[PDB]
Parts: sequence; C-alpha cells; structure tokens
Amino acid sequence: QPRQVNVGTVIAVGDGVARLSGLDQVVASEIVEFPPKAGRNESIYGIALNLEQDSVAAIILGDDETIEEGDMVTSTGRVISVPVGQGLLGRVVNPLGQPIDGKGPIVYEKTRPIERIAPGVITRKSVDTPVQTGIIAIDALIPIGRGQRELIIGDRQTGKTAVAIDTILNQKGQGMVCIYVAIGQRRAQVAQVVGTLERFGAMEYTIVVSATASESAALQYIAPYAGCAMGEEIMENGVMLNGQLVKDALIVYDDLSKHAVAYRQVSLLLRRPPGREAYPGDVFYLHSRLLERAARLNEEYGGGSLTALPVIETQANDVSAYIPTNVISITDGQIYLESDLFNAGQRPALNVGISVSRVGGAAQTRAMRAVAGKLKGELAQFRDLAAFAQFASDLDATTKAQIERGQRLQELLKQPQYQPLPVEDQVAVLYAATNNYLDDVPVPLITKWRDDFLAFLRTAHPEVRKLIYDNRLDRKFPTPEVKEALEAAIKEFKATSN
Amino acid sequence: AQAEQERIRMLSEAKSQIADLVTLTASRVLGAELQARGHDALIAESLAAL
Amino acid sequence: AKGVIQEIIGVVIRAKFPEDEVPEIYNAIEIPLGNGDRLVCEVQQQLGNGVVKAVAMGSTDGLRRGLEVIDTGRPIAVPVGPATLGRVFNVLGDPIDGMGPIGPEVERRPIHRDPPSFEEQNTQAQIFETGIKVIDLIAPFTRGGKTAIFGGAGVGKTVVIQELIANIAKEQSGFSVFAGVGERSREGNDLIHEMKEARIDENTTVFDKTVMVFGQMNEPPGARLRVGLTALTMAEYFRDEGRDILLFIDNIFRFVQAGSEVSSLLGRMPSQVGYQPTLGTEMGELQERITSTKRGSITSMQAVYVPADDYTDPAPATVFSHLDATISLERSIAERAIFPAVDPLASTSRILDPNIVGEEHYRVAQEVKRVLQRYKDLKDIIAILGMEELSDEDKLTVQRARKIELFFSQPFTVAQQFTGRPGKYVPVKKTVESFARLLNGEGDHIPESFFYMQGDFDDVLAAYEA
Amino acid sequence: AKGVIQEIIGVVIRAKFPEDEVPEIYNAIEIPLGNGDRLVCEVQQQLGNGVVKAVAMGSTDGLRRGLEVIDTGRPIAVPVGPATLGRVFNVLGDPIDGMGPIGPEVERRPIHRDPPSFEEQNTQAQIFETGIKVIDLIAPFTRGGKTAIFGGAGVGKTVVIQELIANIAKEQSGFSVFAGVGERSREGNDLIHEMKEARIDENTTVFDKTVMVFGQMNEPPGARLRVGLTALTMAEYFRDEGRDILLFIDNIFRFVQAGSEVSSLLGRMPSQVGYQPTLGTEMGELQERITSTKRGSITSMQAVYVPADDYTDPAPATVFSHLDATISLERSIAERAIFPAVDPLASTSRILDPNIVGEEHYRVAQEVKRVLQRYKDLKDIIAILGMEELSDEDKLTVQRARKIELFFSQPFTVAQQFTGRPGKYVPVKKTVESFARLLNGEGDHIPESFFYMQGDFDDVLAAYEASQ
Amino acid sequence: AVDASVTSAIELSAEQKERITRELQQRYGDVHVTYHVDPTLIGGLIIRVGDQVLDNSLRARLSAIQRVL
Ligand SMILES: Nc1ncnc2c1ncn2[C@@H]1O[C@H](COP(=O)(O)OP(=O)(O)OP(=O)(O)O)[C@@H](O)[C@H]1O
Ligand SMILES: Nc1ncnc2c1ncn2[C@@H]1O[C@H](COP(=O)(O)OP(=O)(O)O)[C@@H](O)[C@H]1O
Ligand SMILES: Nc1ncnc2c1ncn2[C@@H]1O[C@H](COP(=O)(O)OP(=O)(O)O)[C@@H](O)[C@H]1O
Ligand SMILES: [Mg+2]
Ligand SMILES: [Mg+2]
Repeated sequence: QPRQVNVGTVIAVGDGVARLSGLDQVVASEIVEFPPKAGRNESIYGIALNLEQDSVAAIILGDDETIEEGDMVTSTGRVISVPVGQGLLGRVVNPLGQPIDGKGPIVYEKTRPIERIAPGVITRKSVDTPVQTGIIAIDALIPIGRGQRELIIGDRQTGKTAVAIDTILNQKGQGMVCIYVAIGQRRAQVAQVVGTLERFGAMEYTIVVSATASESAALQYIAPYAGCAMGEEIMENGVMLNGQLVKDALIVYDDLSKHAVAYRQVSLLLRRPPGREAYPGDVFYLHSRLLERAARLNEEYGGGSLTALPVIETQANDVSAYIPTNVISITDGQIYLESDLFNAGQRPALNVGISVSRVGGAAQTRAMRAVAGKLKGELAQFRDLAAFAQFASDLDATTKAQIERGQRLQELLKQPQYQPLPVEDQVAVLYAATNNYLDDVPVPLITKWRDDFLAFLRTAHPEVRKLIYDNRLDRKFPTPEVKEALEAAIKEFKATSN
Repeated sequence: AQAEQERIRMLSEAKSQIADLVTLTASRVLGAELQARGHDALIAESLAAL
Repeated sequence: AKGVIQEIIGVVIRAKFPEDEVPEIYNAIEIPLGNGDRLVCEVQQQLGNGVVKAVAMGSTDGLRRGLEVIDTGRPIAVPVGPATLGRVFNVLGDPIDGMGPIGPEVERRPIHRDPPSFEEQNTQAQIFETGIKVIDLIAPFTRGGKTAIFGGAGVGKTVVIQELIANIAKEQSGFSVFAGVGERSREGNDLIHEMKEARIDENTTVFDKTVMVFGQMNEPPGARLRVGLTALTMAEYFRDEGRDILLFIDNIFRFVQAGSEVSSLLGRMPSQVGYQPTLGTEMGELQERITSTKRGSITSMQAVYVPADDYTDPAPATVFSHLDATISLERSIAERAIFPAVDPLASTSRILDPNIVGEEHYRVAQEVKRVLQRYKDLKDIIAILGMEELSDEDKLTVQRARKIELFFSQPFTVAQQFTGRPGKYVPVKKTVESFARLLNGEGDHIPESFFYMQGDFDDVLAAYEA
Repeated sequence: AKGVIQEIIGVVIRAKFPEDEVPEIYNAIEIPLGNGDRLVCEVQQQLGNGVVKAVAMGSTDGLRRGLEVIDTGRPIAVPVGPATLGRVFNVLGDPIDGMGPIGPEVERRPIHRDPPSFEEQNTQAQIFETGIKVIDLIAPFTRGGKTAIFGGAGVGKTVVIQELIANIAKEQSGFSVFAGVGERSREGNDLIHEMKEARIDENTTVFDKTVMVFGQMNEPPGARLRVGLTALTMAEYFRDEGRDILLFIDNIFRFVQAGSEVSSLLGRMPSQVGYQPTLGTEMGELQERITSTKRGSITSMQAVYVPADDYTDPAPATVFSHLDATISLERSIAERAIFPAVDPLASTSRILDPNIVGEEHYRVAQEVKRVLQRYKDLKDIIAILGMEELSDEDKLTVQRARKIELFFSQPFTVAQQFTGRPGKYVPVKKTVESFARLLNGEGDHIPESFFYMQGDFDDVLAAYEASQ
Repeated sequence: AVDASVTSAIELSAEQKERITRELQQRYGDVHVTYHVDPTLIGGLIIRVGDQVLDNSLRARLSAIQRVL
C-alpha cells in the first residue's frame, strides 16, 4: 500500500534541535521520523515545535549526533503518544514507553496520546476519599485526597523523594496504582528508587517513567506528560490490581524544576523569547497543562481519580523563585520541607506552619477529622509560643502547658523512613496524645512510647485496631464501643509499661 | 505471582525473538531472491506506478 | 476576510491577510478545525503588510502553516442577556456546562468596551450590605467600589467570595458574575458549582441567579487574560439595564501573571522584574469598567494571592492602586479556627468614616480596633509574665478583646462542608448593635467559646442561657 | 573533507565544507597550521551550506580565514588500555610526559560514548573508609558511588583531595584515574606527580597505576570542555573489564565554565547567570558516564568550585543532584582554622542509613547534626545577648557543639606544612566511638581548645592529661 | 517539482535511468535526478520529487515487522 508522505530536508542540526526546511502540511506537535540511513539502523524521532515560515525547528527525542545536514525526514501524521494499559504495571519505561529495565517488551493494546486537554469542567467531583500517605504529619495536618495536586517543595536534600516513595509504598492494599516519573534524575538514582520499591513489593502496582539527565531535553520535556497519560487511562478505564478493578492513580513528578529547566533548554535552543529567570513565556502554561489533568471524575464519567504529587527543589529555600511560585499557584496544596527542621530531628522535616492542603478535612477519614483538629490547634499555639519555650524561664503553667503539649505532638510526628502507619494506627496514637493520656511521658521518649504502643496494639489487641478501622467513616467517630476498648487499651499499656 | 509474571515475560521474550528472527532470516531469503532473478520490471513498474 | 497561517510558535500565531482586509487590533481570528469546532485567536499586533500576530486561546497542537483563518471583524463576542444567567462559560463565551449551546437570538457584545466617562461617575458612596460581621464592621464593602481579599494559602479567600455570592444572592435580590481568572478546575468547577447548586432559594437556586466565566489554568495565557473582560461584559449588560450587580474576580494575581506571560510570548521588552510593560494599563482597562454609574453599578470583590508576605509584588501593588477597601486574611488567625480569618487591624476601607456608614458605626468600629491593638500588646505580656491578673483594668480589656476576636468568626452556609454548622447571616445594623452591646458590658459574665461561631449577640445570649 | 575556514570567533571556528562531505556533529576537524603540527577542532553544530561550527581546543590566535580544514571523519579518539597506565595525556589523548607516543596498536576509543543503560546500573553500596573524621561520620563515602567536595576558593578542596589520594590510593585493588580540569598546573599536577611517584604500594608507585589527563586552566575553553570526557574514556575501559577504578575529577565547575564560554562564543542564548542553555544536558552527558555498572565499579570523588561562596549558582546546583555523598566547605569555618572545613549540616550522604553504615554510626551522626543544628539556631542569641541567657541544657549543648566543631578538625599528612602537627588517620570505627563518647558527656570537663587538630578521643584525653 | 531523487539497491539501470529521467516529467517539468545505492536497502522504490516520497520495499517489510511485533 504505497502512499505519498510529505518529507523535508534537515538544513541545520545543533544541540538537539534540527531545522527541517520544507515540511508543509505538518501539524504543530507531530513526530518527525528521520528514517534510518547508512551508519544508523534505527529511527530518531523528533517533535516539531516551531512551525516557522520556510523552516520547521524540531527537537529531537534522542541523540542528535547521528542526524546530519541534508538528511531526510518523514512527517508521520501521528501526534506523540505512548503505550498504556495493564502491561505497564511494574515496568520501567522511557517517556516514549520503550522499556528500559530489560525485562521484555511492553504488552499493550491501546496508546493514549500525551498532551491531552484536562478531563473536563463538570466531569469532576469533590475530593472525598483520602490518600493515606502513611506519614502522621501529612495524613493529619496536610491531608492529601484522591484527585488533589499536592506539591512537595523543599531544599536540595530534605526528604522530598523520601516522602513521595513512602506515599507510594503505603498504597499496598489501598487500590491505588502509583506512577513515579523521574525527570532529569540520574540513572543510578532511579535505580535506587526502583530497588527500594521492589524490596517492599511496591513494584506490582507502580509504573516508572524515567527521563534521566543524559537523555535529551526533548525526552525530559515529554517525561511527565507520558506517565500522566498512563494515570489518565488508569483513572478512566482502570487496570486489574489484586483481582479488583482499580480506577485510582497516583503520579509523582520526581522534579518539576528539572522539567522546567529542560523546557527552558529546548526553548532557548529554539530561540524563543526568554522570560523571567530566562524561562520561556509559557512555562506556567506547561505546568498547568500537566497538573490540571489530575482530577477526581464524577460517577457519570467513571468515578476514577488521578492524584498528582509534584516535587520541586528550591535554591536556598527561595520559595519566591519563578517555577516554585508557578507550581505553588497551580497546585491545591503545598508540603514545605526544610533542612533546618530536617537536621533538628524532625525527620519528615515538614514545615506545618506554612504547608497547606486546601482540600483539608474532606480528604480525611472521619476518625482523622475528629482527632486531628485538636492536634492542629495545639501545634499552632505552640508555634506561636516559640521563644518562651527556649529561654524564657518566668512562665506560668499556662504558656508552659502549651509548650509541653506542643513538644509532645511534635515529637509524635517524628517518624522513621520506610515505616508507614495505617489510618487506624495514626487515629489511635493521636487519640492517645490529644486526650491527655500521654502528658506524663517525658519529651525524648515519645517516639519510643509511640512505637511500643503500636507494637502492643499489633500484638496485645488486634481487635481494637479492627474496631477502629471498621468505623473510621462514621460521623461521630468516638463511639462508646470505640471509646471503650481503646481507652482501655491505652490504660493497660500505661500501667503495664513504665 | 512473580514466577508467573516471569513466565509470561519469558514468553514475550521468545515471541519477540522468533518474530525478529523470522525477519532476520527473511532478509537473507529476499536478498538471495533479488540476487539471482533481480531482472524484474515490476520494480520499475512500481516506480512509475505512483 | 480570509488569510493564511504563517508561523505557529507555541500559543502565538502569525497569520497573513489581504492587504486591504487586515483584522483590527483585538479582532477574533477563528481558525476552523475539522468537525466544526474552531480555534478563536485574538489579534494582538498588526505588523508588516497584512500580517497579524495573535494569541491562541487554545491548544494549537493541530494546526498547519497554511490553514485558512476567518476574521470575525469584531472583538470576541460574548452572549449577554437573561440567557447567560445561570450558565458556565469560558473566555470565548461558549458554555462549558453540560447544558445546550446559547441560541443565536441572544445578543452578543464585544469583549472590549470603553469604561464609563468621568461625567457618568456616581460619587455618592453608600455601604453594601455584606452579611459577614468582620467585613461589615471593620472593612465596609462599597457599592460600585473595588474590594480585595488579600492573603496567602489556606486563608479563605475563595470561600469568603463564595459566601459573599451566596449571602447576597439569598438575603438580598442580587445577581452576580464570577470571573475565574486562572481558575483551578478542582476549586472553581466542582466546588463552586456544587456549593452554589446546594445554596437554595425558594424553588430557585443560587447557581441559577449567577453567571460564571472560567478561564482555567490549563488554558493558554490569552484565555486567562481575557476571561476577566468576558465576565465584565456579562456584568456590564445587567448594569446597563439598571440592576445593581456584584462582580467577583478570583485571584487577579493570576490575571497579572497571564498578562506577563502574554507579553513575554509576544516579544515585548520585559518591565521591572520581567513583568509586562503594559501592566498598569492592562489592569486599568479591567478595573475602570467596574464603577458606579448613574443608571447602575458593578460592585467588585477581587481575591489577591500575595506570595509569602510580599506586598511589593506587582499584582498586589497594582490592585492596591485600584482599590477602595482592603481585606487582609492571615494564616495565624485561620489556624485558630477563626475561619472568616480577616485581620481586624490591617483591614482598611475608605467607606469607614462617620459620614457614610454613620456615627454609631464609625464609633463602634473604631473602638474594637483600639481594644484589639491593646490586646496585641497584652496577649504577649500575659504570655511572658505568667500572670493574667497583674492588670488594673487591662485584664478586663484583654477579656473583652478575646471575646471580640472569637466573635468575628461566623458560620458560613458555603462552609457547612467543613464544619457542619448552618450558615448565619448578620445584617450590618445587627453587627454594630452586637458590638456596641459587647463594648457596653453585656459581653461580660459569659465565658469564651460562647462567642465562637454565632451570628448575633442575641444568638450568643441564647446559647449562654441554654 | 577539505573545508575552508569562514569565520574565527574566539575558539569557535566556522568552516565550510563540500555539500556532500560535511562532518558529523562531533567529528574532529584539523587545521594544518603549518610547522608539521595541527590544530584539532571538534564540531558542535552543522550550519547551512556545508557550514559547521567547531570548537578550537587550542591556541587558534595565529590562523587566518580561508585556511584549509581537514575532516578526519571520526570523533576525537583517545588511547585506552594498560598502555595508558602511568602516563599523562592531553585532552586529545596525546601524551605530554617525556615518554614516547602511544603506538598505533593501542585501541583508540571515541570520547563521546553513550552512558550505561538503566539495566547496567549497580545499586550495591557500602562505606568507603577515608580516615577523615568529618567525612567518615557525617557524609560517609560509598565504594562505587559518586561524591563531590563543594567549596569556595580559599577553602580546602584540593588539600582534601590530596589527603584522600594519599590515604586510599595505596590500597587500590585496581587502577585509578585523575582529571584536574581547569586546575592550577602548579598544585593540580606536577606536585601531585611528586607524591604519586613518591608513594610506593608494592615495587610499583601509585603513579604506575594511574592514568592522568589535565587540560589545566592555562588551556583554552575547548580543552577544559572535553578533558573530562577524555578522562572518562580512559577510565571506562578499565571499568568495563572489571577493574575497580578510583576517579578523581578536579573542579567539575571548570568543565561547566568552559562549556559556558564555548556556548557564549557559539551564539547560543545565555541561561540564568550567563550560563549555557544546555547546562543540564552537558552536565548529564558528563556525569552519567561516571557510574559503577555491573561489570565494574568506579569510586568517583569530584571537587566543585562555587563562584565565590555562592551555592545557588547553576553549576553546583546541577552538580548536587548527580551525587551519592555531598560535602560542603564553608569559608567561615576555614577562616576559623578548622581547616577540613566540612559543614556537617550542609553535608549529607545516601549511605548514612543504619542498615548500611551501622546503627551506632547512624545514631551518632544524627545526634551530631541535631546538636550542630541547636547551635545554629542559638547562634544569634549567643552573638548579641550572650551565653548566659540560655537554659542549662541549651548551654551544655552549645558547649558540646563548639567542642564538636573543633573536633572535626584533623591534621593531614599532606597539610603538615601548614599545621606542624603530623597527619592522623582516624578509622571510621574510632571516629564513631570518639563522637559517641563526646556526646555521652565524657570530655565535658576538657576545655574546647584541646579538641583542635587531634585524632580520636584518646588523643584528646592524652593531651588533656599531659596538660593536667 | 524539481530536485528529484531515486535510490535503489541495484544501481546502474542504464536506459532505465534515462527512462526514469524522461518519465519523471509527468508532474510540472524538468527534474534533476540523483541515484544512490544504500546496500542495506533490500529493494528500490524510493522516488522523491519536491517534498513527497514513495517507498514500499523496505517499508512493506517494515509494516510486516510492525504487524508481527
Ligand atoms: N525519615 C526520613 N525521611 C526522609 N529522609 C530521611 C529520613 N531519615 C533519613 N533520611 C535520609 O534523608 C535523605 C532524604 O533525601 P531524599 O533521598 O529523600 O531526597 P531529597 O531530600 O528530596 O533530595 P534529592 O533527591 O534532590 O537529593 C536521604 O538520605 C534519606 O536517606
Ligand atoms: N468557614 C470557612 N471559611 C473559609 N475557609 C474555611 C472555612 N472552613 C474551613 N476553611 C478552610 O479553607 C479552605 C479553602 O481555602 P480557599 O479559601 O478555597 O483558598 P485560599 O487558601 O486561596 O483562601 C478549606 O478547604 C478549609 O481548609
Ligand atoms: N588539613 C589542613 N590543615 C591546614 N590547612 C589546610 C588544610 N587543608 C586545607 N588547608 C588550607 O587550605 C589552603 C589550600 O586550599 P585548596 O585545597 O587549594 O583549595 P582550592 O583548591 O579551592 O584553592 C591552604 O592554604 C591551607 O592553609
Ligand atoms: Mg530526589
Ligand atoms: Mg482560591
């Protein structure tokens, strides 16, 4: 079936950007082929971004060192698209979807296109179901709901990737298909992430879409939109996980600052006019395109959801930079991680004083909503009372009482790595803390008290854990059946231990 | 579960291997087919066909 | 009136027309796609010989370098009438709700209009009945005047605007236009539609009495830039009919950001810290059509997201240049569950003078501010000294100030999701009466937490006696 | 082949070639230059009409327009093999030591090779003992993992690298490769030759097991821009055949700076602070080849220069994500004569995890960071008001923090000229024991002056006892 | 319309080359043909004129491998 295909000649190839001369009737985001020639047995695709007059400057998805001036290019009518479906679960792929873990070809039957309009206006629904991160601070004070965009913003090394990976790990039996998109991340670091996920068996519901540092800026540019397409298909059609049809997806953009840097590179190489901090004009548009596709569809449109967890690193905690402010404005919440808190022992290192979750209580179980209000208020009061704790010695036991209780709660939030706590665990611990059952415990021993109380709760009384978990959704969580046999367990642990 | 997943991965590897080898041997077949009886106007007919 | 596309660089399209049929500066371009759907692009610059540079207002992922372009002759025309009431539109005036399209019989008007002349300005200024105690008392809300909710995140700006729409639609008979400038789809679409389809009149819904124009954040910068003018046209229709109208603009900060993006993409030289050269005039074109004409008045309530606490940032600065009243939201107040988290101090208004609101309103509103400024200097003393009682009468002043601070909170009907409390509306006369009675001494002999979420002082007394 | 020079912009030479014989993107074109010696330029961009833009990688300040350019047709190929051991090379792979040239039979490999695939990455990691207290405790090095020392100008990056080489380059169990890019030709090399030929592992010097490529600062931008890749090509051959490689690259920042200068001459639009738009891509192309794969391991140990004391500069900012262990050298600490100068709070490591480095090591390091943090928080309080307004426990933690700061100081064998004290090799176990004892309360009575330039805690106790 | 190109595995078609040159005048007029060998190409159907091409000799095989895989 021979057919005419429009072609053009490469007239200038530079730092991953090729000028293609005559490619009339080419669409503004096509895939241009660069068919194989002598010395190159494969085809190097490219995205035709700049449709200028008598010249089409196309970025190259691969190494351009094999592309030579005068080479031929065929304008494939297809837009950029990736393979999507059930077969990707547990596979590391590049943004084009070609597997890179060397475990065999990706089995698929549908190829959703990346760069899709957002799901809709009236097609969404209010975020209600929680995303149990497994971290007490996030799950209690900055909750994340299914279909919410929650930014994880911090310094160069504070625990952003650790927080995201713990979130991914905690979705073991929660009917979530996590997606980890690595953008500009070094290959061995993505290997470390994949090893961590495989060690905890979290790679049976996870898709890794990696565009590492050496890979061309074009591949990193489409790195989050791929993977976002996979999450879109998971929320719209669903994939079979543990024998249950899961229509909830969680997508983690390892570093959107690196994505913005890649887009800046490909824009400056295309000679597009710069903007603030030398970024192109439509970088907010880029990130809003990416992050508005994460939604919680209503029952008419399937009822699925796609939760996004963008990650951004700030230079010297400069939140007011261009990309950090763009994505702070875009997202429905922020998780600020600070190095000062990280070194001070606050191991999650969240800055609760400024971190915000605009979904708020709606993204929590009714038990968490009923238990965490007192926590949030007491922590806010303690944060207001800062200097007095640390060297004012002339305080009554009214200021000092709040100082003590706030220190109790802050030590309670100190959590190790790779040890997520299910919802009933956090409910029980926060119930113990906020009902004055923990007051007599000294400050440094509270982490051990929490760990020991959990061990006692796994072993001594699993029935109370089951009882908490069964009725965590009722409007009035502290039911007398639950208040009894939970306060009783707390008293038993208090008397038996110490 | 992982044993079955690796079994189907091995099946996919074998299917890719045999599918690729079919073409890699068809390369020899078609090359030799065009080598001896390569005097066919069909090619030129296809060039003029458009 | 047909040309061709020359260049497509991102969301900026360069199209060549015949020499004598060049589109005007802000004309629509309307690139036609296959299935009858189209791509309306707004011209921005006439350059060269028949070449026009236009902003996409759409994807531009499906276009070639030879597609015909259908100049419309006029600017982006938007439906206006009774038929645009109770619907949801995008920047181009096309409905984005599930209902059917707007019929041709509905009048269309150009998005770009001149503001009222200096003669038409109505200098008579009178308070606009809000319903929220802290807004009605500390920062009274002008009729036909601009007000801005300032604050960072989790401060309550969008929810406060939502409450304003619901209250003024229910208790008053007031229409409203909502301009979702750079609108989050989660927030704007299915939390505004849902909680205004729940706020209900008698056989009528608040959603049915309001217009909503959502230029969402996923749309290109041009759509976010001109959605404000779309909403202004919608409101200006009703203003011309004589009805008092209440326009709402969500995060005019995002309007400024969209303007900056458009200017950067258009090749204009950057101004100040990379922002557009035409910043003040772009804001003026929008903010000067909102004014009190003799026939009618568009009253506006804008939300402004201040990054960190930077009021020197261009968007808050330009808004402040264009404001009448200022409402400042603080995260510290909100985290203490005083959810209408207005800061009494640092929340100003030019209406708060004895002549306009009244002598009693001015007196009772200036007392609270003083009382509270005293507490800001004594909250902290009672913290350090460990001694609440070491105060001759400042212990009474502190108690009264704490009662007042707890009293500013108010259960919102649109916040029934968050707290599950019915929404209480408090007229301004009731607000001044309640705070005057509290300052008189009736507020004493009632412990704290009875002023927490109550409408009137009468509601506080009823809660106390029960 | 047989092109002509069109333009000469700095070290960026524009050359026109026949339409059907244009060089590829990274081919090496040569100007004859007369006198029997040639100038090897590396192509960077293929312009229109067989026009290409090439980076001179040489003096290029005596050559005219219209000069003949010869296209070699292959990228810059450099020798690899055991023949490169104990030799010193240019960016071009031409030896610059007195010994003879590398014979044709030695394999030549291109310097522009694809990095190892994801499947080839080696995740295995274990502590690499260095003998330096602050490095071994706060940011333990990984065997086969990338680490870099960040610091300004006066702080001790090069002295740290030299002590590190003197410590670990004797028990190599393999070869090593050194790459002082844009470094001083005084200390960067010809003073490291002296110590690498003075050290004798076993009948063979450390130099005899070392490949060495310089491209020192004196060189023009192209040499500094491609010397890193030349050194990586030298090291990759030994990695691929299973030999464990120690890789020392100096001031990766001069690699980035040479890239910036070349990009400015190339007509690219500057990104951020005058830097090249292709900063991240060049950085990744260099650094993804620095990886320990399944076949063999490379224990890279880089140095990075931060413009002045700026740590938010784009070059170190891009470096930070390309590492397993980060070390930050502060000007303020060095000015206090705490010369190892590593900031414990700004220094981290991936293998500072109780499963890998040990539970006691992890506990001690985390406590030594918590205590260090407390002091940084109370720094201003101490600065203006004074030490007496702090609580008793805050006062104790401040004094312990100052003792810890003084205790990270360590004399080095290579730094014996500055501090007269002899060098001290402190094993990681002794470091952990010493800091655990210091935190436990032992040594509280000792004045802080006795923790300065000592080995393990036993040396501090001995000094105090000798002082009575 | 101009700057034609016809590449095939077996070059030296003699008169056929001239026949191609004279028969490529079907669209518009004169063309400048250039011939290549490209040994990896098993069969020759590539003809380019202006900004269009036609080839289904390696590409019928390419469609086959896309089908099977
Ligand atoms: N409870 C904890 N939470 C997070 N990180 C922890 C915790 N305990 C120890 N760490 C260590 O802190 C560091 C956290 O950095 P992580 O690898 O998560 O990436 P990051 O801080 O986002 O930065 P980057 O990926 O840019 O280096 C890691 O060394 C992790 O081992
Ligand atoms: N009565 C209330 N009024 C306002 N905000 C409230 C109220 N109750 C709770 N909130 C909090 O405000 C959040 C909404 O913040 P919103 O005003 O939409 O955005 P912004 O942070 O821009 O002000 C809710 O999700 C909840 O966390
Ligand atoms: N262990 C040490 N003892 C004493 N001085 C040191 C030590 N390490 C570094 N220095 C000081 O650092 C200076 C050299 O720093 P150097 O390593 O050259 O940094 P850079 O390479 O960034 O210039 C010397 O003058 C020396 O005084
Ligand atoms: Mg990370
Ligand atoms: Mg809002």
